[PDB]
Amino acid sequence: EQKTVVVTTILESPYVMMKKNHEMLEGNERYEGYCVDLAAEIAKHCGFKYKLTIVGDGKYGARDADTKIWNGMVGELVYGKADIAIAPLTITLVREEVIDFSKPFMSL
Amino acid sequence: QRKPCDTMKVGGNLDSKGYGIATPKGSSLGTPVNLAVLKLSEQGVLDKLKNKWW
Amino acid sequence: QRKPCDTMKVGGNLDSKGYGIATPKGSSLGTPVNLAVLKLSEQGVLDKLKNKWW
Repeated sequence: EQKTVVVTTILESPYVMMKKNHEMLEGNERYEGYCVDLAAEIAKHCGFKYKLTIVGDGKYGARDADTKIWNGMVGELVYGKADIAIAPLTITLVREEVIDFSKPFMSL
Repeated sequence: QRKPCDTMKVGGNLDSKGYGIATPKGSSLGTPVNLAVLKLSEQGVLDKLKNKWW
Repeated sequence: QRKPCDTMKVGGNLDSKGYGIATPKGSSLGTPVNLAVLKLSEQGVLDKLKNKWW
């Protein structure tokens, strides 16, 4: 009946900031920032339960050579470490063909 | 703005691009969060977040 | 850049937006038009026409 999901985000200091009690908090409490409170507002409207996590590769990362197999942050979605991404990440067809994207939230 | 103020922009920026949320193919979560993002996009709550974080 | 050359830009772009070809709601040709747009984009003709005119 109950269901939960894992979320990917990144510690870019404008978007996510490490709260001083960084020794032992969980990702749902470790963090604050534009991505964090945007995610909180989205979960306020959509109601689903989730947990925030950093990208395990900790980076954007490249295509695998010739295969174009994914970096950490996309593979964690496609390969089920996470199910949603809420991050400063550029929209492009070379990504859109592989995974869906929301309406953009900012233009830059 | 993070001192020292020893860095500056030059040029009129290069391009225009979007940032958005993403979701793997076939995941049921996609459109029900996309509608919430659409809500925020039309309600403008994002301006509060921009103020708070820049 | 036109002959009078007596005016100029100041500052950068204020925002970003885009154009799209438009038709009444549900116009059945609209999806063929979207395909034509996609092919002319992939063919780079959006440069070709601009490269002729500007």
